[PDB]
Amino acid sequence: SSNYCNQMMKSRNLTKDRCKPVNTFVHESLADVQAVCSQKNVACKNGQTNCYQSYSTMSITDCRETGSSKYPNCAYKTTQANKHIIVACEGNPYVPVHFDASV
Amino acid sequence: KETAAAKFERQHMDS
Repeated sequence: SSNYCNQMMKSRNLTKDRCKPVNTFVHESLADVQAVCSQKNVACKNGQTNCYQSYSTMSITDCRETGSSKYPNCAYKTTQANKHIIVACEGNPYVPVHFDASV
Repeated sequence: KETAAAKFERQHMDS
């Protein structure tokens, strides 16, 4: 494909019921991402306390819906970055269940 | 069916 976000937002079913307005894909190993749940505890954007920030910078891609994008013909702008991720963790085992932010 | 952990992986993981 010629647009990573267009391809991935579609194949991961993120354009099925609507165009998900924003989404981040993380390119690190599952183990490295799961490990973040034991790293820096920070407040979640929603005020909950179960968010964790990665000590290391991680390779990520941000996907953001374009202005002309209109469901069901979704369209995205792709932006690559290397940033610390912030994820919300829950459960036993304690694992990532939401992507909160990158910083 | 899909667990919260599996949904996170589908939405956010691309190794």
